[PDB]
Amino acid sequence: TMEELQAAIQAAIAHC
Amino acid sequence: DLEVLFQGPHMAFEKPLRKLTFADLLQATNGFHNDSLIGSGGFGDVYKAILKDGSAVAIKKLIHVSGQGDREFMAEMETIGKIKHRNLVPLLGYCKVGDERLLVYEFMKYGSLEDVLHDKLNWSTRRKIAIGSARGLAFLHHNCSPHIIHRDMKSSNVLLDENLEARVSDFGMARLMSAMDTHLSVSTLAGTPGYVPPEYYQSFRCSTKGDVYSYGVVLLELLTGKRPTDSPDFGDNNLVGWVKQHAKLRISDVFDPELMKEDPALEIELLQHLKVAVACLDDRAWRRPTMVQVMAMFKEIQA
Ligand SMILES: Nc1ncnc2c1ncn2[C@@H]1O[C@H](COP(=O)(O)OP(=O)(O)NP(=O)(O)O)[C@@H](O)[C@H]1O
Repeated sequence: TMEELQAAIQAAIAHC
Repeated sequence: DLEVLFQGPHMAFEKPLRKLTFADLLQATNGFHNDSLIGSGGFGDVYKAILKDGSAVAIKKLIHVSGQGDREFMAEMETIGKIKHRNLVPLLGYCKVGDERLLVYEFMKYGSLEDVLHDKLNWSTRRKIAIGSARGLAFLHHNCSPHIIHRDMKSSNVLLDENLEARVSDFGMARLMSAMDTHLSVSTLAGTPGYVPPEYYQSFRCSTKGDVYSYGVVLLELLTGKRPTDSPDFGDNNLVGWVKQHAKLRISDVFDPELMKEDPALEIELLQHLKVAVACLDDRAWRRPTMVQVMAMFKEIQA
């Protein structure tokens, strides 16, 4: 769960 | 860029703890009057006051339980009472007479983070607060031997002084853990709803990584502007739970509108600070960063 969340946040910076 | 982590006041030259007279504290608070109160119920009452020397202090009057020792008094005296650092509340003195046990802190202008964050903090200001509070906790874990485990890190135990800098406080539950150990065995569940790390609900053991979990929460509060529990948006979840489920959807909604509004170009830095928070909130204690790593994550983000 947590690491999924961590991936999500990394996408978000990339997806800026 | 090489940083020396701890270089705070050398204790040997510090003003020692002043043993105070109960009558003086009694008078300075107007008989511990109610309009002098600034904190109620938790292990004592805290009163704002000005001493004989003009110094503004907060006086915590500890509640004496019949047939009992002064465990919470000693916890502060043996910990915060022995150390000084710019990111820790200054304990200036104490009063110990009969069954009375009082603790006198230097008064921190803006009271607690919680009080402020809900009832003016820009990002740069909040960034400084997370960093300083990380430094304070790091001091406890890494620069003290035996180590200090705070056991109750929360946004109400982060005070803010004149220049809005963070000061970790409330050492009533703090414990000393030999550097040779990895954990300390405690007798009971201690902590504040919203902040308790998962493993504390499985076993009566505290550790520094316990404190690191609780810190992560305080960081959410700064990033989101939410209370750790009981907000309407949460539902069946807490702040931690909410941020978790919410993020697959639209991460940046989790962020405080006020910060987002100030500038749309800090949406990236905000996101990077959330990574730190999430790392601290790992279900596996060993995977959480130490507070020294958290500080390093913070300073990397900037550069
Ligand atoms: N040195 C200080 N300077 C300014 N305000 C202080 C100081 N010490 C305590 N306070 C205030 O008193 C409140 C908390 O007192 P304290 O009992 O030490 O923590 P508390 O854990 O949140 N008690 P509780 O809320 O029942 O758990 C804070 O909200 C502050 O407003």
